[PDB]
This record gives sequence, structure tokens and C-alpha cells, in this order.
Amino acid sequence: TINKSHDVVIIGGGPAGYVAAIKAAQLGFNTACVEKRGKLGGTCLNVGCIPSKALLNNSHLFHQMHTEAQKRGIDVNGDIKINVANFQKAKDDAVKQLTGGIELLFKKNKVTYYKGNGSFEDETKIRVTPVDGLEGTVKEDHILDVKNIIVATGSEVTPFPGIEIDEEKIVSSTGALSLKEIPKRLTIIGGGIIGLEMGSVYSRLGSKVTVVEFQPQIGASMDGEVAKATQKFLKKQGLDFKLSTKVISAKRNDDKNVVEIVVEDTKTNKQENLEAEVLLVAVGRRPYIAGLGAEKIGLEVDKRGRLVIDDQFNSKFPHIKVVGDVTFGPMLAHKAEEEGIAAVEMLKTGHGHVNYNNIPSVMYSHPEVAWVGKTEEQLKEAGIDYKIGKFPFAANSRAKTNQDTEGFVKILIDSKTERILGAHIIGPNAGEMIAEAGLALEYGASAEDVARVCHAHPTLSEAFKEANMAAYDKAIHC
Amino acid sequence: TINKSHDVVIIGGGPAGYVAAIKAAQLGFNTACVEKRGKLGGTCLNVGCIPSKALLNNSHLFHQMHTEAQKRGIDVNGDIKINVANFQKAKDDAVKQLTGGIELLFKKNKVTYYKGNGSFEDETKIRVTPVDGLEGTVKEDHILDVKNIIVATGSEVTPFPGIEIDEEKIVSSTGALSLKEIPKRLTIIGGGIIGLEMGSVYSRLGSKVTVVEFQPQIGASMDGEVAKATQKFLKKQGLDFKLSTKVISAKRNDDKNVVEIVVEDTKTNKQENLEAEVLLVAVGRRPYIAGLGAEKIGLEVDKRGRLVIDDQFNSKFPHIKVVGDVTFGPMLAHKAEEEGIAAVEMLKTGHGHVNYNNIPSVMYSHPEVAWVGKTEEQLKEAGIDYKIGKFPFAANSRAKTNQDTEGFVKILIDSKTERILGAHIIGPNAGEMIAEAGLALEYGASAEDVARVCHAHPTLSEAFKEANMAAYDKAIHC
Ligand SMILES: Cc1cc2nc3c(=O)[nH]c(=O)nc-3n(C[C@H](O)[C@H](O)[C@H](O)COP(=O)(O)OP(=O)(O)OC[C@H]3O[C@@H](n4cnc5c(N)ncnc54)[C@H](O)[C@@H]3O)c2cc1C
Ligand SMILES: Cc1cc2nc3c(=O)[nH]c(=O)nc-3n(C[C@H](O)[C@H](O)[C@H](O)COP(=O)(O)OP(=O)(O)OC[C@H]3O[C@@H](n4cnc5c(N)ncnc54)[C@H](O)[C@@H]3O)c2cc1C
Repeated sequence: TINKSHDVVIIGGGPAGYVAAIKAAQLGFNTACVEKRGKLGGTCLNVGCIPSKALLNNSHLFHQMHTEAQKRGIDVNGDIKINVANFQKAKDDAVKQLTGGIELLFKKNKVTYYKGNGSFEDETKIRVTPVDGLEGTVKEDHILDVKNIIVATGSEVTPFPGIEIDEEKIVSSTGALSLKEIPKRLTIIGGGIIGLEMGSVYSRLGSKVTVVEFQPQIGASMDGEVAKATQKFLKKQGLDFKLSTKVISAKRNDDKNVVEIVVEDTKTNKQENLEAEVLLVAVGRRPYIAGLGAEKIGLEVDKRGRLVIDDQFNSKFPHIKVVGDVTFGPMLAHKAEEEGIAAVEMLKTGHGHVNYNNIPSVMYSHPEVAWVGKTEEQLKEAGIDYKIGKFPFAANSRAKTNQDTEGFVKILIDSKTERILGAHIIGPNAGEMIAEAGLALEYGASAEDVARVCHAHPTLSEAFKEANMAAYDKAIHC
Repeated sequence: TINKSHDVVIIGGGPAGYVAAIKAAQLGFNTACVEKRGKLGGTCLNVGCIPSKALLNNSHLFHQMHTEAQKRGIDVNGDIKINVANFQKAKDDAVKQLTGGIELLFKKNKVTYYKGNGSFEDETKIRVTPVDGLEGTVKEDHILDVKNIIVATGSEVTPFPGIEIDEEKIVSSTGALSLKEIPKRLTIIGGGIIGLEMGSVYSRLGSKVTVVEFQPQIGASMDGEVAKATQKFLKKQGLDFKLSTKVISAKRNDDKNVVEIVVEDTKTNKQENLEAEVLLVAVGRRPYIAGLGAEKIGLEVDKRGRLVIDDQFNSKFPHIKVVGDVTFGPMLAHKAEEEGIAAVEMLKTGHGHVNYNNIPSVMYSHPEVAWVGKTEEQLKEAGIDYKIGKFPFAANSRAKTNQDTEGFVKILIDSKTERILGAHIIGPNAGEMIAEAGLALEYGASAEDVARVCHAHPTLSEAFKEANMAAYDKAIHC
């Protein structure tokens, strides 16, 4: 065991933790970050955002090249095949480069990178213990004398009791992202974004995808109209939805090399049997504090397993802050990053801020689905008087030119002030376009404020312009 | 001779004119629009923006299937060849749909659409003349007595004296957009946006492209660094450049089936002989007023051939406004539309508005090139002290996952106010991302204002957020 001192020590190297480390160092703190997995970037970079977006993008292109080339004047007299090994390689190389990038950022900023497991020795010190196989891991235990501690231990997949998750036949998102072969049938439990995205990926590559969802509609969180329109275009794309249906159990049938599933329709409590070569368990994600030693010092943990904090990210101990997926708020990478930054700026200047009323959500299917601000259900349930502004991409020149016009832009404004209250988009670049609504929302802009800004022609962004025109006045192209 | 009365009469159905018509109608004006070509949408929709973007998008895919497929896990065996007829059809279909679309907007908005040539009868009356082979043209001359006239006759290709454009071997942008076969060699006069886009299209299709440019750099009005980087990635994609070189002459040679070109090295005053199956003349575009009868009533026309107007779009006659390509300002479609709306709004409330300092410019190559506001050269010339924020897409997670990392975002801010003065982007979706710069500038946003807005992860837009972070402080992932 050996002693070490730092001003700030971050437990966790994911979006919230490594960004907090970089920021603390730029702000002048002697900073250290403790991560046990072997690479920085956390869930997002290693088994989440990055690899999933890589598969989505490449699977989309394969799809375009396979069924949309001829109508674009491109004749292929040969064959268009998916090379699973190179498909995976493309994703693994992207992850590899990015994880390396973070380590380089840590070096440039002088962040001390401890490879091991971090736990509270007591409320004022952190002990770093080595990880057996992990190379580069600490040679012996390290006791870090620190002034400020930031907990960013993140999340884990929510387990399904009774379902043995082997990342081969019955997989979690982590297994789905590394499938060595396109399964004939992909059955997915849960209609969440993570599940839907993996569904889209594989059906594009030739898998028969079935989505078993407890609730009536899917999406969970998106605007009503967006949610139904989403399930609509996904079914149209080949995904089979089993709404109001509960997965009961499942186990791998090695002899028949098939996963036997058992569902139950809630609108009849009538049981049923299903089968799939690969089963994806996507019933959500939850906070992860295992091995942290939070129980040792009395850190408050709510009934949902989240580390309780106040509006300044403080735990019951003023010098111990908590950020990211391990605590309150949507479990998104951009949210985690800004909390990491806000927490550190607080340490430096005494203040920081995160706008929970302006955090966007995005599903990277095609078309993409993105939204930020308030939905219609939320405005109604709050008795807010509002007006709607909608513009379809079918009326957008750029979209038409791309022969890809599915979707629309919907702007929600205050009937009184005409201030933008929410934006919802389903379109070819929804994820990027949503940044526009974010800027408007952040500044409290009005639909007219956006409508009056000259947007380049011909671009998809013009749909956003016209949708705002339709909210307080009238669109020109529809 | 037929007689009719209208509140507003618009000459020209291009972006400025047809949008003015729609707007005038919406604002309760008895509106009429006169167009002689046979389709609405003017230059942009029939032989400009739309057709070019279509060729660019489809040729981009062709290029991707040839060079980007394998590394993405997509095996495409066998010849991959362009079907010119179908390539042309894909473009022609998009134009047909869009032109048909505007006519539906006219019917819906009750705009009187006169197919023929519009010319001034006197200061307050316009006559519509039938057009020789115009489908659906007026069968008899019409005399429209109007309260307000809006001129939007647009522009045309600037010819090169001594060189005859036949749209077969020696072509203008119009002929280039409809080439029946991919020329073994395509040589282009002028490295403006139009010249560069056509060059990119055919180079991707197999033509050996050569760009002859009089100036020392391409782009015409790009920021210095952007112009250089633009030439570099276009050169990397196969285009050959001959800077500080002006064409002197060129002529067809039906014996060798080639165009014989003569150019002059501006540095050595020495000439060179060039040869190409197809020559594109893209030395620019100019205002169009032929057959408008502007001289009959003595409208003011400057040395550039433009119809002079005041800051209210007024000609020497208070009731005669002018908008679009035929008058002052950049010759772009979104600029024209904006003026069309502004003019009409002035006729209604007595005031319209166009922020000429926030008009974006975009080249739809790949990567795309987009900018708005001041370039570095313009700031220096003004003696303005400024700071730079630069972030490369090579450091952006989404760009990495897409295996498309060329380019960067450059933000220019006032050193004292930290107010954003301009944005320049070279990237996969620059054209869409520039809208963010549009909103920021319009609202007087500072770099910090943009940097603190939560941008979804992982998106290309995060690079816009980080470039701003670097401009006034420090980027995280840089
Ligand atoms: C398949 C999938 C796709 C996703 N796609 C998106 C998307 O497109 N966009 C988006 O915004 N979000 C997406 N997310 C969610 C996003 O990944 C998370 O919100 C984000 O990674 C959380 O970051 P964090 O830093 O709070 O936690 P984490 O990223 O979970 O990381 C915490 C880190 O700390 C380590 N750690 C924990 N305890 C200890 C300890 N005691 N000692 C040392 N290290 C410890 C972990 O090993 C881990 O690396 C996705 C998630 C999944 C699973
Ligand atoms: C190859 C090419 C690519 C381009 N790409 C882009 C791009 O990506 N983005 C962008 O913003 N801009 C682009 N532009 C430019 C854009 O097309 C023009 O700025 C815009 O179309 C001008 O619109 P306007 O309404 O002022 O004029 P125009 O569109 O030129 O139309 C004027 C109209 O009036 C008619 N007319 C003229 N005189 C008479 C008369 N006497 N009687 C009746 N009708 C008459 C014409 O026939 C025509 O339809 C491009 C141009 C070209 C040539």
C-alpha cells in the first residue's frame, strides 16, 4: 500500500468522469481519475453510444447500397454482401481510436490515470485496488488523500431474473453489439431506444426482428404523435411489434440451437410460446455502485438505487459530488458530460448549472428521431395553452432531391408569447437538426425568432425554419 | 387584348418571385405571377440548385460504393457502373415533382399564374405576351393594371466572348447538368462554387477533371484558410487545378471529337494548348432583364447590368420593387426568397427586413463547405481584433463512427465582446450545421453562449459546440 495526494479524484472514466477530469485539470486542479475496465470512455464509448452508432450507420449504408442504388443510376451487376467480420472490425477500430484519443487527452492535460477499482477508504480518502487481469493496473493498493471526490460510477444493464444472459444466444446490448453472425430471428424484449436501434440494425442485415413490449405503444418518453409515427415507420421497415405483451421466461435450447421464449398478452393474460436464434434482453439500465464502498460511509441511496444529491450535485458530504447515470436525470451521455463539467466548475468558481429543460433525446434509426423540450402530453397535463407548427420533409427540396422524404418537424409554442416550448423531429438528420431547437430553447427564442433567420437553400434545415413559420403564422412551401 | 386588375403583379416565378406571389396571396393581396419558361421555380429548380444537388448526391453514393463499401463491412463484387439515363432520370423526376409542387402551392393560395412574357406597358401597367412554343401560354395579349409591381426576372449564364456554348461539347452549367455520357476529360473554366460542384460530380463518375482559374485560389468568396483546404481535398479527390490561369479561346473540332482550348499562365504571360471532350464555361452568372421593357419606362440599371434599388427594394418608381438575382447582393436562392418575402411584407405593413450580414453560402461537395458572417480577411481589413476557435472532425466521435472525418469548424469571435462574427465549416454536413451559426449571429450570441448549450451525443454538431468552447476558452476533446 502507498499514499498519494491530489486535489480532485474522479471515480469512473465514462462521459461524466473523464470529461470532469479533463476540466478539473484545465481549471488548475491536481487531478486523478480511477477506472477499472481497462479503457476510458465508459459505457458510451466501449459498449454503448459509439459501437451502436457505428453498426447503425454501416447497416444503413449497406441497406442503401442494396436497395436504393439502382433508382439512383447505379448498376451493380455483382453481389452486395455483408461481411460480418469487417462489419465488426469497422466498429472495433472506431472504438479503438476513440479510446486511445481520450488517453492522449489525459496525457496532454496531466490527469493521473489509475487503472483499478476505486472505493471509499473513509469519507475523506479513496483506495485504489488492483484488477487481476488488467494490465497497467496498480502494483499495490493506493490510498489517495484528496480534498474533493467526484463519483461517476455510471450504470449497468438491468438484469432479468430467470434469464441467464450469456453474450451468445441470450444477449444484452453488449452481446448484440458483437454478434459474430446475423441471427435468422432476433427477438427483443423491451421497446426502448436501445432495443429499437439494435432491432433496426439487424433487420437491415437480414434478421427477422420481433419486439416484445409490455406497454401499448413504444418509445417511452417521446411525444405521442412521434411515438406512434416511429412504431409506424419501423414496422414498415420490417420490425414486428408485440405490444401489451410480457416476456415471462426464456432459456437456450442447445440441442435445437434456438432460444425458447414465453410471453403473455396483458389484454387477456393468455400465455404463448415463441422462438429465436438470439434473444436480446433490453429491459432498461440502472445505477451502478457495486464495490464503491458507499454503504461504508452512509451515502444516501434512494429506492431506485440512485445516489441522492442536491441541486449542486452534493451527497450528504459537501466534498463528495455525484454525477451522471449513477444519479438523477436522464441516462444520456451528453447529460453526463455537462454534469461532470458543472460539478468541477462549482469547485473552482463556487457555481455551475445544467438546464434539465433542454436536454435532447435521440434515436439513431433512419429516419432518426430527435426531440427536446416539452411534448404535447406534458403541456396538456400542465394546462398550458399552446399552438402547433408542422412541416413534412416530403415538402422539403433537399429531402426530395435525396429521394428520402420520410418524417416531419413539429414545433410547440406558447399561444400567448409564441415562445418555443418543445421541438420534435423525425427525419434523415433529426439528430443534427435538433441542435437548432436547443439553441432557440436555451435563449428563449420565439417561433418567429427562428422563422426570420435565413437558412441555406436547399437544406433539410429549411424544414425547421418553415415549421416555426407554421407555428405562429403560415409556412410558405406547404 | 384582354384586361385584368390585380393588387400585385410579379414578373418571374423563381425563388424570389414565386415565394413573393405566395406571400402576397397569404397577406390578402390579389396576386398574379408571370413566368415564360413553362415551369415555376426559375433557375434554382429547373437548371440550378435542385438538379445540381441531385447529381451531387447520387454521384456521392456511386463514389461510396466504389471506395467506401469494403472498409464498412460491405462487399460489392462485379462491375459498379453508372447508368447515365437512370442517373439523369433520378434528377429529372425530382425536378418534375418540385415544379409540380409549386403549382399546387399557387392553386392552394389562389395565385393567378400567367404563362407568357411579362413586360412594362407603362409605369403602372404590365402586358403579358404569348410565348412561341410555350405550353399553356396565353392565347392573346393581356394588359394588367396593377397597384404594385414586383420585378424578379433573375439571371442567366455569363457568356465568354469568342467561345460558343452549344450545350453539347462546350457547355454551360445547364449543359453539364444533362450530359448524355460521362466525358473522358472535362475541363472547366472558373473555380467558382458551380464550377467546383460540376467538377466533383463528373470526377466521381470517372472524368479526368481540370479546373482553370484566373485567381490564385478557388471558391471565389471563401475564407482564406477554407479556400486552401477546399482545394486540397478536391485535389485529393482527383481534380487537377490550374490557378492564376485564364482561358483565352476554345473551339470544337469534329475531326478529333474534342474541344481545343488555349489558356494563359498569368505569371509568365505565356499560353498553353489544352484538350478535352467537354468544356464547361462557368465564369459566372449575370442579371436578366431582356424583353422586360425596363428601358421603355426608364428603369435604372447599373454597369453590372443590375436593376438599381433603394434599401426598400424600390426602383425609381415607388410602386415598382425589384428582388433576387436581377439586383444587388449574393446570387443565392435563400437570399432571393428572403427578399421576395421582405418586399411583399413592406407592401402590407410598410416594412420588411433582410439581414445581409447573415446570409450563408454553401458548396455541396463532400465534405461540404459552408460559412456565414466574416472571413478572416474581412476582419483584418476592418482592423478588428478577433479570436479563433477551431475543432477538427477527426476529433468528433460521430465523424469517427461514420469513418468520415475530413474537415473542421472554425469560429471567429470579437476579442473584446467574444461575440461570434463568423463561422466557417468544412465537414460531412456543413450545409446543415451552418444554421446553428445562423441562429447565433442573428441573436448576437457569444461563443460561450453556444458552448454552454447541451448538444446531443454523439452528433457532428458537438464539433460546433467545441469550436466555440475553444474560441473563448478551451475545448474538451481537443
Ligand atoms: C447500447 C447503448 C447505447 C447508448 N446510446 C446512447 C446514445 O446514442 N446517446 C446518449 O446520449 N447516450 C447513449 N447511451 C447511454 C450512455 O452510454 C450513458 O448515459 C453514459 O455512458 C453514462 O456515462 P457515465 O459517465 O455517467 O457512466 P458510465 O459511462 O456507465 O461509466 C462509469 C464508468 O466507471 C467505471 N466504474 C464504476 N464503478 C467503479 C469503481 N468502483 N472503480 C473504478 N471504476 C468504476 C465503469 O467501469 C465505467 O467505465 C447508450 C447506452 C447503451 C448501453
Ligand atoms: C448550376 C447552378 C447551381 C446553383 N446552386 C445553388 C445552391 O445550391 N444554393 C443557392 O442558394 N443558390 C444556388 N444557385 C443560384 C440560384 O439558383 C439563384 O440565385 C436563384 O434561382 C435566383 O432566383 P430568382 O428568383 O432571383 O431568379 P431566377 O431563379 O433566375 O428566375 C427568374 C425567373 O423569371 C423568368 N423571367 C425573366 N424575365 C421574364 C419576363 N420578361 N417574363 C416572364 N418571366 C421572365 C425566368 O424565366 C425565371 O423563371 C445555383 C445556380 C446555378 C445556375
